[PDB]
Amino acid sequence: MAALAAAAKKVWSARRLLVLLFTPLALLPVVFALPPKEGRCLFVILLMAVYWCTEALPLSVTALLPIVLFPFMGILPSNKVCPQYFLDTNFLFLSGLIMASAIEEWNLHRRIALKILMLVGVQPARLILGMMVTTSFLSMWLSNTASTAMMLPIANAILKSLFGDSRKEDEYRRNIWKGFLISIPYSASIGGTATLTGTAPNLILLGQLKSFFPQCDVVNFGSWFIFAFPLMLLFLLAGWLWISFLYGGLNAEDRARAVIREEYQNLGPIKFAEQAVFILFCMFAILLFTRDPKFIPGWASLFNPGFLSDAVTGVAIVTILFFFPSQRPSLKWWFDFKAPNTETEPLLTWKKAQETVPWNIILLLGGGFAMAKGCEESGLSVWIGGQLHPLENVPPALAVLLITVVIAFFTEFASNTATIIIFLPVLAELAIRLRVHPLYLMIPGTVGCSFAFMLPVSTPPNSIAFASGHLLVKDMVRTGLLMNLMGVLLLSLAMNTWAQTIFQLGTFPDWAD
Amino acid sequence: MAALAAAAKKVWSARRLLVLLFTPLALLPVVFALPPKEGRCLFVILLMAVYWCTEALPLSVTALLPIVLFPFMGILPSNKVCPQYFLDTNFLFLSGLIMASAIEEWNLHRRIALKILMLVGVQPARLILGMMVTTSFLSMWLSNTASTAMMLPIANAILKSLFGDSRKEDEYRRNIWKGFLISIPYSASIGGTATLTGTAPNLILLGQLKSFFPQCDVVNFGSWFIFAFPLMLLFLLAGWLWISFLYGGLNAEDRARAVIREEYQNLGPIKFAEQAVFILFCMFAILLFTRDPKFIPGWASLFNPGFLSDAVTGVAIVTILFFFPSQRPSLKWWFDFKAPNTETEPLLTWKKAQETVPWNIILLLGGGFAMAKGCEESGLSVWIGGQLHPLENVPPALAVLLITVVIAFFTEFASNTATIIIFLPVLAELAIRLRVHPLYLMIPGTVGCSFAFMLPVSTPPNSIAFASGHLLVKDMVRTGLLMNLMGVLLLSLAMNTWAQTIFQLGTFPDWAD
Ligand SMILES: CC(C)CCC[C@@H](C)[C@H]1CC[C@H]2[C@@H]3CC=C4C[C@@H](O)CC[C@]4(C)[C@H]3CC[C@]12C
Ligand SMILES: CC(C)CCC[C@@H](C)[C@H]1CC[C@H]2[C@@H]3CC=C4C[C@@H](O)CC[C@]4(C)[C@H]3CC[C@]12C
Ligand SMILES: CC(C)CCC[C@@H](C)[C@H]1CC[C@H]2[C@@H]3CC=C4C[C@@H](O)CC[C@]4(C)[C@H]3CC[C@]12C
Ligand SMILES: CC(C)CCC[C@@H](C)[C@H]1CC[C@H]2[C@@H]3CC=C4C[C@@H](O)CC[C@]4(C)[C@H]3CC[C@]12C
Ligand SMILES: CC(C)CCC[C@@H](C)[C@H]1CC[C@H]2[C@@H]3CC=C4C[C@@H](O)CC[C@]4(C)[C@H]3CC[C@]12C
Ligand SMILES: CC(C)CCC[C@@H](C)[C@H]1CC[C@H]2[C@@H]3CC=C4C[C@@H](O)CC[C@]4(C)[C@H]3CC[C@]12C
Ligand SMILES: CC(C)CCC[C@@H](C)[C@H]1CC[C@H]2[C@@H]3CC=C4C[C@@H](O)CC[C@]4(C)[C@H]3CC[C@]12C
Ligand SMILES: CC(C)CCC[C@@H](C)[C@H]1CC[C@H]2[C@@H]3CC=C4C[C@@H](O)CC[C@]4(C)[C@H]3CC[C@]12C
Ligand SMILES: CCCCCCCCCCCCCC
Ligand SMILES: CCCCCCCCCCCCCC
Ligand SMILES: CCCCCCCCCCCCCC
Ligand SMILES: CCCCCCCCCCCCCC
Ligand SMILES: CCCCCCCCCCCCCC
Ligand SMILES: CCCCCCCCCCCCCC
Ligand SMILES: O=C(O)CCC(=O)C(=O)O
Ligand SMILES: O=C(O)CCC(=O)C(=O)O
Ligand code: NA
Ligand code: NA
Repeated sequence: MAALAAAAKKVWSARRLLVLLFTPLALLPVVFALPPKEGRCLFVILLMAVYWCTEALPLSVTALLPIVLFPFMGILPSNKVCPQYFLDTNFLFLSGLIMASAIEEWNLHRRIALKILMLVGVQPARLILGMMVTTSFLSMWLSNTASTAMMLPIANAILKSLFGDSRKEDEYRRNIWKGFLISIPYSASIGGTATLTGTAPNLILLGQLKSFFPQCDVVNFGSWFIFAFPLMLLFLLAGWLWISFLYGGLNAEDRARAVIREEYQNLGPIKFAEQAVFILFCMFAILLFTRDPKFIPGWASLFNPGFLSDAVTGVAIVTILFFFPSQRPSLKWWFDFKAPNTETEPLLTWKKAQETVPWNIILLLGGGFAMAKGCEESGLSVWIGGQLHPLENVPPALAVLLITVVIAFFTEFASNTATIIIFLPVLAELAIRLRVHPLYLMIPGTVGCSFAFMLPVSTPPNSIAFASGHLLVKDMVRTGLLMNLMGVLLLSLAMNTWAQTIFQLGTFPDWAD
Repeated sequence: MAALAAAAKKVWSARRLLVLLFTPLALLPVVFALPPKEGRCLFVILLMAVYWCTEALPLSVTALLPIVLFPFMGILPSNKVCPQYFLDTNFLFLSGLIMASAIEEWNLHRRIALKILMLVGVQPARLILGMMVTTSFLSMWLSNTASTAMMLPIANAILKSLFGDSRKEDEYRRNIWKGFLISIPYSASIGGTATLTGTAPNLILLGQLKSFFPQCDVVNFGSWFIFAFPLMLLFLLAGWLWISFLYGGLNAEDRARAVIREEYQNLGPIKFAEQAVFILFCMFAILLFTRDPKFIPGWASLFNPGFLSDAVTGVAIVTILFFFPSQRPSLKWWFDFKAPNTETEPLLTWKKAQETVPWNIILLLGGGFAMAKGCEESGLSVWIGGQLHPLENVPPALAVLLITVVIAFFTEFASNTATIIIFLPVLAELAIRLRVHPLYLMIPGTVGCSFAFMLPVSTPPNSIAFASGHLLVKDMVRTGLLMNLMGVLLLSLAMNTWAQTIFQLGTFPDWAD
């Protein structure tokens, strides 16, 4: 029956067009079953979810679907849905991306990575720790994909230098290779959750909060950092121990140290541009953290309340990158008339920034925000909350555990951003129905959607690591089961112990009722 | 006194930083003179105008200044100013840019250009006409910069083929060269005004109308086209006659025909992707035109009023480019099990679109819209209208003439988009003060800001043409004086004769009072 296999291959080869054409027909009964506006909004949301999961269209292109569907269906006029795509959360994201582009332009990230690798050591467990701490720190500010793609060649070079009764020794070599190659994407995913700009789903949560709960303002850069950074550190430590036990065995060292010092020296001396970019990045982080950390007064109290935000601070800081000189200025240049008068190069030109900023992710976040606005305005949120009646008796902690497990095992097959975009309105409505703080369910879902460790399709970093060829699918699956379990447990601990104090989750807020 | 010249050169070399640092100090008295909110808004507007004119910052970076300045100054909170950057006008612009990227990806624009050049002829006056008609048609959908940059090499090749008592013949050769090289940017600038998506200032007018006059909806793709296309044709004819008289003398022909047929044949046969892109472009134009042309009922009357717009149609049409196959589909492929199962290439991937869309111009338009919103909300518009009291006795036609002349002679030194962004609120307030329709002053300013012909700095197409080296500054100045005069006269004629019927300019609208 080779004809069946041939037909299956033909169907799989044209899977994108088939899914694209047949998803609206399959979702058509949703419109008929539900009330008109809510049914049409749910149809749009489900269509976009299926398109994102199956990759029938580019993620940015699928994110543009509200623009078409909401006005034709009467859910939302164009002049309303279109500006949801540049809410201030997207400007915070854009400022973070511009700062990351400036950092990568001058190889500051590589210098920091190599310095940390020098500091931690060369011993095998110490080396997996070094790699994990480097990737998690660089994923806090750069994207997970960029951090993984930059750190993988360094790991490959170090492993080649290290490895440049035979069955035993070869087994240990291969296990060390697999451990090094699997510790990078996991640490990138873990570290992306520590900051709002670290990964897109955090900004999805921030932007969709404005639509579902416009009066909520307790989630900002400082509060999210003080909540997630200890959780990120605990999860990174647990993952490092798990990987070192599983794979790491918990003159080669000299060779690895030599290759690390080669790659650090190849960067040359620290340029003035690198120092300026680092100082601007430190100012960026400090001013984002200290604007309104909610436990001590911030510098936003010196201005009009309700006017400033993290986006304004980010844009103001990244504006300096476009005019600050990349060469060391000197007052003698004015006095010396014989010096050349070539115009100085700024720290970042707009050409490089534009060619390095992922505008697709910006449009994806905008599509998520517009879908949240359409769900709120069409009344689909009220209908969803009405449908969540049988779950109103679930204990809140058990509810957190179940939603975290469901989102973690659903993000293993789809993009984290799309997963959180689809699942966040459900979490908000469930929290409203459960007489509990909306953040108490929304934050764990946002954090857990980034807990994608089992499959190459789960996150782009996983695919980049799998492209190396030293990792099997079974290896990532068996590591990711326990990674997901530890992440779920630690997320529940964080949500029940110190998120309560940070976000005032103990009482139902006035803006949620 | 060579020290003075040396110091002047030092100052000019560091002009960007000097302007950037000293403009706020020079504009500081504006805050003190005016009332607080209006003074701060005017300070922001003047700072952005100076930065745009002097190029102290990249245009997109300067467009981000409202994000910083309005919240710190209390003019507008971040959650309000940031979404002004993705009003639906920017999505119409983005759809136009994506369609232009799809057109340029498959060399459809080059095929159309070469076909038109074949059709018009090879005779010198006929050849300047051909060039002008090609560049003006391609500037209607592509950007002026892109059209000029694509059409200049073709003109260079044709001139080289043509030229590949000696003083007389050399004079005629040089004049023909100058005429061909000057007819391209002028025609690109003229043709950019025919459509809303042809050039950014039209979209600036459309977006700022939403802020100044939210209830105005008579300006759309169809109405703007039926207003500007006859005006564009008349101005193109006048410019062609002027250039042919000034420079064109109003076996070389065989050689030029041979090189044109070489460059047409080098494109190969018409691909299926080219045909699909052309059909999608025709659908794009027709559906934009027929949505609500205001003289015959459109297809928007079949849906909810006030929900659809040109942006929705544009996004819906350009969405097809991202999944429609670039190769001819066949039903035999399913039946033939031995055919390869390689996935088909879409007409446009998001990678190419992202690397070809000018996101800087999108951010510039957004900055213009945000500045318009800040001017309206801060009360600066009311103050400006109060300051325009002595001009209330000027006849409306004379007012149109004066504003067109002022804007035309001001855009000769700065970007058209920045010029229209700065001048449009003044035009709206002057129209309000003058008891006349706001469009009667706003449209001529928007059209005339694109009438930049005298200097290389006026428009990027002028700079690209000047980079060839065959054009002198005096040549462009002497051509552009009469080009500007004819443009002003034709714009006044259009505003006083047939714009009145198209836009109902004869009476003060209810949404303006
Ligand atoms: C697109 C894929 C992956 C998901 C499944 C989509 C389709 C098959 C699903 C989604 C929602 C479903 C509908 C949900 C509710 C009802 C109401 C009742 O009359 C039972 C059938 C009916 C009408 C379902 C029919 C099947 C349905 C339309
Ligand atoms: C500018 C940064 C990067 C480096 C300089 C030092 C930092 C730590 C300084 C600069 C400005 C300072 C703020 C200025 C004003 C206030 C308001 C006051 O009621 C509480 C302290 C607070 C909020 C300060 C905190 C510390 C602060 C943020
Ligand atoms: C702050 C106010 C008062 C004065 C500003 C002076 C600025 C414009 C001056 C001071 C020092 C100068 C720099 C000194 C040296 C060089 C190296 C050479 O390649 C020329 C450009 C460059 C990079 C100069 C650019 C202009 C510069 C930055
Ligand atoms: C990696 C593992 C071992 C660490 C996390 C352990 C988990 C299962 C533990 C640690 C902290 C615990 C929570 C601490 C406090 C409360 C509040 C109480 O009123 C109900 C139980 C609840 C909600 C606990 C649920 C279980 C919990 C989340
Ligand atoms: C930046 C360059 C190109 C344009 C000129 C900017 C400066 C020099 C201009 C712009 C607006 C001007 C002010 C406009 C109005 C007044 C009120 C009155 O008291 C006269 C002086 C004063 C206070 C002017 C001082 C000079 C001023 C601040
Ligand atoms: C789809 C396009 C590109 C090609 C097909 C032909 C075009 C010209 C057709 C397709 C749909 C048509 C529209 C369908 C419905 C209406 C409403 C009616 O009250 C007036 C005519 C009007 C507004 C039609 C005008 C012509 C139209 C736009
Ligand atoms: C409309 C519904 C019912 C059926 C859709 C069938 C689609 C998916 C089929 C029909 C024709 C097919 C194409 C036929 C031939 C080729 C050339 C070869 O390189 C394989 C891919 C490609 C480009 C196929 C892609 C898939 C395709 C477009
Ligand atoms: C290239 C040149 C020759 C063509 C344009 C000529 C200009 C100067 C002419 C042609 C049409 C004319 C307008 C036609 C109608 C009116 C309405 C009338 O109540 C006042 C004069 C006014 C407003 C005219 C002003 C001058 C005008 C704009
Ligand atoms: C090709 C991707 C978009 C498909 C949109 C289909 C919309 C169908 C709507 C059906 C329900 C409303 C009928 C009036
Ligand atoms: C009740 C008013 C709206 C009726 C039509 C709703 C469905 C419109 C679907 C349009 C699809 C357009 C795809 C490009
Ligand atoms: C030895 C290093 C000397 C130079 C240190 C300062 C580098 C540039 C810092 C720029 C900071 C800008 C803040 C707005
Ligand atoms: C570097 C570009 C931005 C400069 C902004 C300067 C703002 C100054 C405001 C002064 C008036 C208000 C004082 C309270
Ligand atoms: C009256 C309330 C506001 C007072 C301050 C206004 C000026 C603020 C200027 C901030 C400049 C920031 C540059 C990054
Ligand atoms: C000889 C040419 C045969 C093919 C003509 C059609 C090309 C593709 C047209 C696609 C139109 C899509 C409309 C949504
Ligand atoms: O945004 C990132 O850091 C990349 C990872 C991500 O969000 C995804 O998997 O979609
Ligand atoms: O948008 C264009 O077509 C380019 C020309 C323009 O707008 C400008 O000169 O700024
Ligand atoms: Na990251
Ligand atoms: Na154009």
